[PDB]
Amino acid sequence: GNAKIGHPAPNFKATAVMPDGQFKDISLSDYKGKYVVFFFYPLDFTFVCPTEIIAFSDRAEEFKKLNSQVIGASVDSHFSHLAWVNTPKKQGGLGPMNIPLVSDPKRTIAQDYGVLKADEGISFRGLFIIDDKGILRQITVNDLPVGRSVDETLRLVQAFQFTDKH
Amino acid sequence: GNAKIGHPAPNFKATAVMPDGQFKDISLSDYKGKYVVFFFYPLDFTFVCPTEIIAFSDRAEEFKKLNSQVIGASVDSHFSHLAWVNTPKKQGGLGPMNIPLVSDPKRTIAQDYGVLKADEGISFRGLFIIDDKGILRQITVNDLPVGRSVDETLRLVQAFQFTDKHG
Ligand SMILES: *C[C@@H](NC(=O)C(=C)NC(=O)c1csc(-c2cccnc2)n1)C(=O)OC
Repeated sequence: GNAKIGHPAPNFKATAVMPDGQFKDISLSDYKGKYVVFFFYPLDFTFVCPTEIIAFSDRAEEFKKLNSQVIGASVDSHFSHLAWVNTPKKQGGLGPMNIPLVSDPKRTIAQDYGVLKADEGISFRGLFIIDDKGILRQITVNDLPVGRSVDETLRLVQAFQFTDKH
Repeated sequence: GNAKIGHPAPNFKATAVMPDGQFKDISLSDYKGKYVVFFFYPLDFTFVCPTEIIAFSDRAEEFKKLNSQVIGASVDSHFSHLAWVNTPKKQGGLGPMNIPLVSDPKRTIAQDYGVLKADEGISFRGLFIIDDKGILRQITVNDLPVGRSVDETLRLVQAFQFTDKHG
């Protein structure tokens, strides 16, 4: 893709399901002034590590204290995202989210981030840390079966912010 | 570069400084049959998170229990690697190593792994997890100032091994 450490992170404009439960078209450039953790997950309604999304959401406060924004994304439609959020966790849904979920139905954001699994038209489990100036600082890509750690992501964000203070 | 999840990891043949302190030419394909953690660090004698190298070395036993091999690499010469190893830790050295350190002086391995900082001729802090069949499972790339966690790396290796055995 076009994701390079130390270069501007690839911009995107996309329909997201926002924390209030409404659709909104958002761009990554809207979040300039804040650290962004931008992560991909393969499919809505997946039985494979859906709880990572819930964990990022549940621990949003810890990212807020770091003046950082968390954004999830998959190739599913904004309507799929909404359905999943409107499904209670007791029934296997996400429930209400503290983070926006981006829809990448053209697969072009995944392609720009270099995380498209082309033979399936879904994203790998990519995660990217972008600084407050929009510069890409960290690339994480897991094969489909293994999820991400919120603790590791918080460590990375802190460490980048600490080293920025120098 | 050519590192793609679900595809054979780019092979390399390179001079390493081995744990016994001797040079040896090794290939990544030598390690088929084991999980490999292959990581890059920018420069020998760096003041920026050199301790991660020592941590991977000190905790080699935990990687052994996972039947996994850890290999470090930088663009510096094998001679530089050994000098750093032979520098006492209290003087800013690595001390004795339980892992091989690969030399990538042509910058071709860094380039193959997509972690060459072209404007500088050093590698970013890349880390790669390759399975026992040689297939790349995980890509990690940090900008220069931020190091890697051994605990996170162990989590990933074991998790990939567990999910290999059972969906
Ligand atoms: C969805 C969830 N899946 C797994 O964690 C999985 C298959 N994990 C493991 O096999 C595993 C081995 S050791 C380990 C661990 C995690 C956290 C703390 N200590 C050990 N997990 C996932 O990956 O979401 C994070």
